[PDB]
Order: sequence, then C-alpha cells, then structure tokens
Amino acid sequence: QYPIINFTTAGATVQSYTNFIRAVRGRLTTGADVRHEIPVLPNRVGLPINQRFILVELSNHAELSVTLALDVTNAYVVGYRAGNSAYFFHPDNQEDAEAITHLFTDVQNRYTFAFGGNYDRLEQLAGNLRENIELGNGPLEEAISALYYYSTGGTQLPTLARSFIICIQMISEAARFQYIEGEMRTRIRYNRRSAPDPSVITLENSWGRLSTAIQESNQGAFASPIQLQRRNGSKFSVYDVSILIPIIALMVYRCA
Amino acid sequence: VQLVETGGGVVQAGGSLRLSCVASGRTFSGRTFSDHGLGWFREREFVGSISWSVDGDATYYTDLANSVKGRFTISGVNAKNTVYLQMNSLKDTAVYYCAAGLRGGTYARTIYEYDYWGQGTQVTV
Ligand SMILES: [Cl-]
Ligand SMILES: [Cl-]
Repeated sequence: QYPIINFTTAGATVQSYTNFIRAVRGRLTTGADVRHEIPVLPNRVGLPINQRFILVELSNHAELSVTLALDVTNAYVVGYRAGNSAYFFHPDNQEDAEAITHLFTDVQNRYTFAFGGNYDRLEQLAGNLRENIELGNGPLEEAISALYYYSTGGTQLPTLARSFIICIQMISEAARFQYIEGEMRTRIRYNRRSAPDPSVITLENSWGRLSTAIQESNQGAFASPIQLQRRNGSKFSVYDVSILIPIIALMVYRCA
Repeated sequence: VQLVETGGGVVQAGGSLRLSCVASGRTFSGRTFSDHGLGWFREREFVGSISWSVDGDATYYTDLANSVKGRFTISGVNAKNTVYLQMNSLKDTAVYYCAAGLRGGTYARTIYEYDYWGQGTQVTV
C-alpha cells in the first residue's frame, strides 16, 4: 500500500491543519534534490510505481471517510476512494493511465471519468469559477460528504466538480505554496469561508512555469520575468527566486 | 477557447514564412486573452511560447526552443487577440499548431500545459 495521511474537519484548528499539510509535504518529496532552497518533487522518469503515489484520507463531523490519491511528481489529485467505489480523472497519456491501475486495487468498482482534473474543465462542470467557490473548513466538510455520497446518484456532477476544486486547492495547492497554506490557516483560525483571491489563483495557474524558471534560472535570476496578481487584482512581475522563498514550497522536477 | 492558425503554405528552402493564430471565445470574456499564455508546436515538438506583460519594459515576453532560437521569432498584438510565428531560414516541414491556456506562456514547453488547441496549418519547405 501507499502512505496514508489523515485529516478531519471535525474540531479542526490552525495547528491540526498545519500538521496535516507538513505531513503531506514530508511524504511527497525525499527532501533531497533542493534548488535555491526549495525542495523539488521526484522525477516522473524511472520512478518505481510503488513510490508514485500517496494517499490522503479525509473525514468530517458527519463521521464520513474519503481517500484521495496524489501523484508525488506534481502533488495533484488523480482520483479518490469512497467506501466500495474508486474514481479516476482522465489520464493525459497511456503511461499515466497504466500508472493509476496500481491504485485502490483494494476495490471491485473502478471508474475513469471522461474528463480530466484541470481547473477549466471542473469549473465548467461546476458552473462556477474558482473565484466564486468558497474555501475553508466549512466547504471542505461539505466537499467530503458529497464525494462520499456520489455512488448513490444523490450528489450531482456539478456538486462533485465543485468539491474537487475545493479539495485540490486546500490540499494540493496548500502543499505547493506556503502562501496558500497560510490562506487556509487564516480561514480556519477565524472560522470563515471565502473564495480565493486573484493572488491565490494566479499562483495556481503559474506553478508549473515558476518551477521551470527557478530551476533553469541563471543563479536565481529568471531569463524573463513572470507576471502575477495581487489581492486587489493589480498585476506585478517577479524577476528572481529570492522573492518566492516564503511563498512556494514544492516544485515539479525539471532538467537539468 | 478557440484558435485558428493560418499562413501555412509551401516555401522554398532557405526562405521565410509567418504563421498567424487568432483566438476567440467566451471567457475572454480575470480570464481575458491577456491572461492566457500561447505556445506554438509542430510526434509534437515545442516551438516557442509567449506571455503578455504590462510592466514597464516589454508588452510581451517570448520563449524559443534552442534549435529554433536564431531563426524563428514570436510576436503578438494583444488588442486583436492574435499571435505570430516568424520563421526565417526554413529547411522544418510539419503541421504547426497554436495552443493557449492559463498555465501556458513562457516556461511552458509541454503539450499538457495548454488547455486549448488549434486545427493546425501545414508548412512545407
Ligand atoms: Cl483505471
Ligand atoms: Cl546537471
């Protein structure tokens, strides 16, 4: 089996959430191969299948359990497990398709959706953009229930898509960016729920590109700057890694 | 959301050709055309990409595959939702595609980092 990390929305605190994300990160990357002070995820290449994934088990106050599967090479959700059912996004290629076959062999029913996991597709199904979908302990508790009741036809696809967007952001993105972890912490501390602002969203969009620029950078300096947005939507550029140290936590592996 | 490439055609060896791709669709409309990154491909190989900039120095930044650096150039006109691919010293025959996405632009040299694709256009040296 793959490594399992636990979390519950019941009685959650800034500290329980922080422990959870730190634990996730710890399992995602060896910690070796760090660049400009930032840990880099394992190379998808020649990566033994028994090391390809990790598992994230979520529960809420309604006493319900769901288990998410993450790809350690990009920290993204590839599918999940709820009771006797396991569902998978549409793989980008055959190798990834072949890879996910090793997940949740523990169950009879294995489904693969016609749609992938990209925000654009999920937002279309959800009928809402990330900017309009609330995040926090509250939404996560409701996300867990929905994922759980999907085998009954009781939770509609938009609700499922919205739930995928919530989980991905509060887990995958939080793991990738200290910034976004801190964004959930703030929500959890004051027990408020609210949608991600343009600064969160643009970081999500740019994670792949930021990773690339840092690892190919001439000793920290990007060849060409990358443009992001502030909380108020105004735009600004970054020219080197130094400004990103307190912001990005993991990077996708690249050459060299 | 929807991209159409043109300018494809037959060129003599060592000549020049400019490809064109115009984008249109809901959501442009946050998610304006300017907030999307574009990339040219031609298996499928990365040719070059482009990101838009409102900073002081440039109106956009480009990224070219090594083999192409000293020959091809990329530009764009943001107000017309259009991006160009200027090819000099042709040799290179293939189908040229334009892709776009929130995760596209400079530093995105992989087909999976773009969520939208054009029909392509044929270039024969
Ligand atoms: Cl499968
Ligand atoms: Cl090296």
